[PDB]
Amino acid sequence: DIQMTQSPSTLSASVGDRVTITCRASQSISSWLAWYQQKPGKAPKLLIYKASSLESGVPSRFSGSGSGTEFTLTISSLQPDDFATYYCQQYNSYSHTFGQGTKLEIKR
Amino acid sequence: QVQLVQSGAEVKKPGSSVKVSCKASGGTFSSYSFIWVRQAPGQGLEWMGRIIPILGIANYAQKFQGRVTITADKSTTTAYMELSSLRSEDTAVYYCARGTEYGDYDVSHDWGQGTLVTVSS
Amino acid sequence: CVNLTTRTQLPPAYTNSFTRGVYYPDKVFRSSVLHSTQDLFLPFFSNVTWFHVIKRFDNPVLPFNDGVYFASIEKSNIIRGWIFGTTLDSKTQSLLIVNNATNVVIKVCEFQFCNDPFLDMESEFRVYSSANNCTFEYVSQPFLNFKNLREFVFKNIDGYFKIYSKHTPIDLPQGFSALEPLVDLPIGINITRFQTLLALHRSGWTAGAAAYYVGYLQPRTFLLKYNENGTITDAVDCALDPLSETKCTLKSFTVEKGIYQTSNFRVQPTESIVRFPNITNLCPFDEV
Amino acid sequence: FNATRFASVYAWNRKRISNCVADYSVLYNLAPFFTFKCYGVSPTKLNDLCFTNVYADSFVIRGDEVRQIAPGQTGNIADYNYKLPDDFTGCVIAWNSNKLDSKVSGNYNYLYRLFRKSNLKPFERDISTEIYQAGNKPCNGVAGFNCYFPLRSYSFRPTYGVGHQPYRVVVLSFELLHAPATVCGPKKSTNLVKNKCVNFNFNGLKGTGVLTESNKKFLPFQQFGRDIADTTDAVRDPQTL
Amino acid sequence: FNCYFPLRSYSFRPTYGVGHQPYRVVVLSFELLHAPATVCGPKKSTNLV
Ligand SMILES: *[C@@H]1O[C@H](CO)[C@@H](O)[C@H](O)[C@H]1NC(C)=O
Ligand SMILES: *[C@@H]1O[C@H](CO)[C@@H](O)[C@H](O)[C@H]1NC(C)=O
Ligand SMILES: *[C@@H]1O[C@H](CO)[C@@H](O)[C@H](O)[C@H]1NC(C)=O
Ligand SMILES: *[C@@H]1O[C@H](CO)[C@@H](O)[C@H](O)[C@H]1NC(C)=O
Repeated sequence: DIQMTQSPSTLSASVGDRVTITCRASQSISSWLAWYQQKPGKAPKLLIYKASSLESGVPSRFSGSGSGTEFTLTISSLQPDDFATYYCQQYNSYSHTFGQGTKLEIKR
Repeated sequence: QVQLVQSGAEVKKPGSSVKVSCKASGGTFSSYSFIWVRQAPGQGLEWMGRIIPILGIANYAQKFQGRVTITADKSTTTAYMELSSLRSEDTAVYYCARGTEYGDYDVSHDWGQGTLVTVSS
Repeated sequence: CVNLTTRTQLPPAYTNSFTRGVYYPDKVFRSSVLHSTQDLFLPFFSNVTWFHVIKRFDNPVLPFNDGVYFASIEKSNIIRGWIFGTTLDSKTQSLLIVNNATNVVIKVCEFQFCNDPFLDMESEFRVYSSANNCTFEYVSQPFLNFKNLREFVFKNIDGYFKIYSKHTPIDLPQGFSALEPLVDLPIGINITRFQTLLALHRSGWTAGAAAYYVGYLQPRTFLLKYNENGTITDAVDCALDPLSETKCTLKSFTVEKGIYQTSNFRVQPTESIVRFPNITNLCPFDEV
Repeated sequence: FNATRFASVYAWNRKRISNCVADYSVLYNLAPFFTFKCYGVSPTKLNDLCFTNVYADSFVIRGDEVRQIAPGQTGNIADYNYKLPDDFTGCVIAWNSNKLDSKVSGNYNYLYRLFRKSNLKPFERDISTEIYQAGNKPCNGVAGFNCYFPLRSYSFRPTYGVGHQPYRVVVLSFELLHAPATVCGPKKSTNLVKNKCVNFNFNGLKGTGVLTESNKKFLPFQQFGRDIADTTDAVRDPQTL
Repeated sequence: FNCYFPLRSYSFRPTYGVGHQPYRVVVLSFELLHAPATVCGPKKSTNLV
């Protein structure tokens, strides 16, 4: 099976900041990857599939970048509604695995 | 656009099989693929199975052979998943997701509200 | 769409075009040369149709013919645009020219035009209900006691739409002013009828004092005099008057005393006849 | 040509192109080896003449079936999914895309019609999904006996051979109408030289002579200047005014 | 990149359309002059009158 890791596990960011999240697979998975954000207690929502294509209705600020075994999601200007848990999902070969889930919080 | 409705909360003893429904409304039904995902309270998400009802392909996770089966009804326009021989570590929120031919089957475009399922004595 | 029944019916007026309607034939520069050009022009001293807007609400649908000269004696920007097409419906292709308070918009689509399209701050544009198949769009800078005299010449030749324009500060005034080329468009559609677009000020609505004139072009030969700066200064209609014909023949604005042979006259045929043998027997083609 | 996903062969895309400058030479950098069959026009002479409109159709087909996308051909894709007219002028560009449209589990997002009552007229689209009653018994929408779904999936996998690998296909169609041509390619240019007897071309205007700085003042729209003897003597440089 | 092999192959097949099937072409070039004509077609000679 394909085992992948999302890093860093915990990030602290603030409104208007520029942030990125890395996501690396064990072996090559071509460019088949999707990203989801989850509010605490709410349903997941798709943001980017194919690691480059941005889902309609999601703000254009989110940007995916990657070719294989290494992907990143980037946010230019953060807003308080951007605090969520981010999960990767690769869909190359069966047994589609998910990620650890990066939770982004404020600095207290 | 497309709305998803899942069943209610389910509480049961470990020794039985549980059937969960998922209703999708909006657009043509034959172009949809149905995916089922787990979410344990103490960890993240995990995928189990995907079904293409118009092409008739079912594909389940390696650790779920013989325990879960996913089918669909075109007349009711619904999907169903049944999981048998429940163990205590199977309590979780179950999520039904839909993929579109225009796009990808593997990706999840719309998500349901999920059903909390618990087994105990 | 809003149907207007507040019209006051009066016959269209007629007035004299004088020596208006001359434009630069092409892109070539000439200085201190008299040049003879054959092209579609507006004859001197001809009838030109006159429409008033004030409760005068004159928005009839006029034929396009081979080309149109549109003049407007106006102030405070009441006139807003034009519509061109054959059926003025979504069945065929239509062209729309507008100049709102922001900019100038040119569109080529299958609009479903209202029976009474107009503009009503002014943010109520009742011009079309839908735009199904759009194949050409263009954005350009605004074209804009009566103080404005705006002259336009619209031509449609081998799939090209040509618009010439001129603006002057001042019935039709007596004077001379050439029209500079303004817009060329590769539309490639057939236009045989058109309609104008007015703006109404809501107070329901009041229409200010405005007047415009419509004339039709046909081919003829003119003589144009270029000054040393390349600006057209005067023109002579070679087919208006025998003196003008002599001027065109001699290629000069002054002719000395004498007799000159200008052209030839010949009476045109009045009707047509045909005569064939009185046979009503079909030839044997099926048998062959 | 750089889209993430192409439409299915049965529901093939249709793109209109007009009022643009097209440089086809870049289309030679897609792959080291790819088919570039052109009908009715030599590819090397596509940068000089020009058309009124261009039609682009893009999809993905199985590798060994690419030969059916041509006038006068027949088979499965030719008459059920995409039919090309015999009196066709244009080009077809098909190149391998195994690194972009292959799944180890298997790509199922690409579909093609298998059953149809009759063939397809040139440039026709059939997006129907009604069940096909192969036999005489009307099954009214159940895939039993003599009732098969018209659509089948190209289960693309990278382990397949070259004869089954996906190939991205783009068909460009041209035509001539009475409307003025507008989709014309680049015309290039050359640095200017002054005060020397040279041969010059200005917007298709030939000439030979010495170019000198001019004191004449054209009107803004004026292009050429003519003398008393009706010859070209003053020109306006198209790039710098 | 921007370096193309100048030669291509006419992948001739019998299933191609008429517009792509191979055609054999033979061009005969003449140099008709007043020089001694060494290639003359069939005719008949006659006595010198
Ligand atoms: C304008 O038309 C009227 C009648 O329609 C006519 O009497 C008059 O002569 C025309 N104008 C000229 C300059 O001929
Ligand atoms: C307008 O022009 C088109 C082609 O240019 C022609 O087919 C059509 O008949 C014309 N309209 C009329 C009313 O003749
Ligand atoms: C021509 O231009 C010059 C300078 O640009 C000016 O002095 C002269 O008056 C102009 N001639 C006319 C007839 O306007
Ligand atoms: C054309 O490009 C040159 C530089 O490449 C520039 O200096 C010039 O202003 C341009 N002209 C127009 C009309 O855009």
